[PDB]
Amino acid sequence: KFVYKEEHPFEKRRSEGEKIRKKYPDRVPVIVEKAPKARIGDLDKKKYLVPSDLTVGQFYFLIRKRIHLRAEDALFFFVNNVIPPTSATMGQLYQEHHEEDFFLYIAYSDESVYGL
Amino acid sequence: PVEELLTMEDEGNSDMLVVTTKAGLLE
Repeated sequence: KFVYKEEHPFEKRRSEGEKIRKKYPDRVPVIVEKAPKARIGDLDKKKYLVPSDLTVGQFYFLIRKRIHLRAEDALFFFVNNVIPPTSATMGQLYQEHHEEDFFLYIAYSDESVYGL
Repeated sequence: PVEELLTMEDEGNSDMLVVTTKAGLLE
């Protein structure tokens, strides 16, 4: 679903994810990639290490900058096809939605429905 | 360009971007 998963075998991702969680347990490792059909800027770096207290809204501010989004432009995150609340912390998202490789996966779109 | 205030490149992995704890103050 994620290009990160096609280029990196599961065992490699999982070993990396376990190590990153051990070294920085107060932080969340995140893979961010554009959702299919999204009409929006490409992201230059996909792998992030974020404070667990960072909110989804603060992460939006950071991602919007990197993709050069205008003030009128919408940005939406999806984790397992669900839009997380902008007030949620990245740690809350990680607990409920991390994958078996110990990464949290976020798709982003200009559309409020994933893959629309 | 070098990122320092809100983000920084991971020293070991140029491919992991580290968001600083100061980014938790953003509004």
